[PDB]
Amino acid sequence: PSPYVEFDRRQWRALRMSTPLALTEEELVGLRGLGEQIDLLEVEEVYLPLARLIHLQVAARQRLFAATAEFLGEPQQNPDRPVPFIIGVAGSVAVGKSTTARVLQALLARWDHHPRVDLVTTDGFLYPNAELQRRNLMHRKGFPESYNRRALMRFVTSVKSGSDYACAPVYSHLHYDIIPGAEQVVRHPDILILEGLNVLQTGPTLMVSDLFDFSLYVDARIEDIEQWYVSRFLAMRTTAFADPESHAHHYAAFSDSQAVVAAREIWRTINRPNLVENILPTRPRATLVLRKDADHSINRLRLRKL
Amino acid sequence: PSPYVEFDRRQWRALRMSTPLALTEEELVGLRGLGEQIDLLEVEEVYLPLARLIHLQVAARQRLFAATAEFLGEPQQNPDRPVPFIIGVAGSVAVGKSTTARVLQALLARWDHHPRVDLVTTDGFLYPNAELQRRNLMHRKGFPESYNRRALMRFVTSVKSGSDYACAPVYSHLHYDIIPGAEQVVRHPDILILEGLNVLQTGPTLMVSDLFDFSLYVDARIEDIEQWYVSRFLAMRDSQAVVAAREIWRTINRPNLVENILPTRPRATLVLRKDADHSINRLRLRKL
Repeated sequence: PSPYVEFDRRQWRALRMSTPLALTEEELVGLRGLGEQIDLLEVEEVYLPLARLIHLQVAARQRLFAATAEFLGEPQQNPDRPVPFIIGVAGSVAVGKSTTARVLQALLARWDHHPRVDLVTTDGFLYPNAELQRRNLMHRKGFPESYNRRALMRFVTSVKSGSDYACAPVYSHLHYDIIPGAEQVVRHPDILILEGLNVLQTGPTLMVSDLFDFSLYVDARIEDIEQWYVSRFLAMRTTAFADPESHAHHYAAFSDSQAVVAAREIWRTINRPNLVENILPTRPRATLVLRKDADHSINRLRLRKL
Repeated sequence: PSPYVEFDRRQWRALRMSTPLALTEEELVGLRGLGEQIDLLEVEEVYLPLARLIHLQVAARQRLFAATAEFLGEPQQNPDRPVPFIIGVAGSVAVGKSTTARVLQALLARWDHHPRVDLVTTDGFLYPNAELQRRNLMHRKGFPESYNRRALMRFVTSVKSGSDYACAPVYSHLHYDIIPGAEQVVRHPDILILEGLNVLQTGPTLMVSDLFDFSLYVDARIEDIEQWYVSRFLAMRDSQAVVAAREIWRTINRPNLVENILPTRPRATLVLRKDADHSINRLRLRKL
């Protein structure tokens, strides 16, 4: 055996799983508001049942908190609430982590056992571009050393310790840099989804993933992800890169052919080695691995056996 | 705040717990004849309720397996049984890991929910002495690189995969080495306790602790453990013996603790700190 239960997409459809808390047409169409990539068949057939499987784990942890509190006679030392349930979402630049995380957020928010579902990306913990510069790490942006790991650990520890106030910095995805002074405040959510390139990375002592209750790694063939990466880079020329304030503004005027060259070379020298060296080795650590085919649909699900 | 709920022994004792936690003959099956190893007061005040606390987690996991299998419609690829619940037990040489593990093994096996509880020490995954010699590692016996980590991972993976047969080699403390040809077979127990110097240590990808459901670190002041190690060494075999015990502690076991074992303490679900007389004076449990 392996430590995973495995389904391909045909097997998954053949489970004929039931939606209890089922969405209407208008609620599903509402989800097209989450991002350009949203496919309602992926949502309904894959993500809805995944959300229910995760919900079972969250509810189980809430009930175990209550059973343990009552066993102990609810001492003053013991918190009154279960701490937040934290879900990591890992995977390559451009594999679809953020869309997946946003779908899970919107679906998990639908249960009254846990209506407060916050989503924090670890991009917020990247050093600013000027600070990467001063640290000699611009060429390694997205590698584990390009993050303030101390800050990231402090933030997740605060949340997992049950604090009522924890603050994270914020990255501008349009300017490709940290927003000075900006913060996202998290206040003992029911679930925290933590998304980013370093979330399952291991470390010599406590690592951030020691605070997770569940993690998902979004997977695909390296060459398919390269394609999605080049496509996204070309698409940014007239959107994100168009703003003269963007750190990537210099890219806005590249021709299609020049943009493919620039994107493939960023992939070749930064994102691909980061994936091979740092991200792909963490794939077996995740509770759930979802593989996407070339067309972005999930073709394989591997769930750790309970 | 703290990621732990913390009790000293007084506060732990003051807890008004929800079950009787009776110490009766029946409750001590599998624990007849507690050595100089542990006092029945410790068993009653500390281990009975720890066993019930862990039982809650095991039963919650079993029920989650059943809810998930019912949601999935019990397909062919889903196992028919929850996989074994794995508990790691970490801490210095001579801190009391093996006693703690054996006590929990017997107490946990009393529940009808999970009557089959195995105990495997990772000492059985040390390279044999002849191999440690080829690697120049005798003086680092018990350090991370003195174990066959690939074999240890294959074994724990096979157990957590729901296998009906996983074999571990066996170490002899009497003969100071792996026993050639001996094996310990583990056959899908409800609970596997995995005790050893290295069980919470980290590595670059999937690590053994990734497959744990719960873990304990047995802690004490380093000067107290040194006295326990010297006393055990003497009892195992005079001022000659004290010289030899102290050489091994200073050269091998103490540096291993400082460099490799103590840094893993914060990774454990539950830390139990022992005072100089071996009684637990502090328990630190991860908030649920």
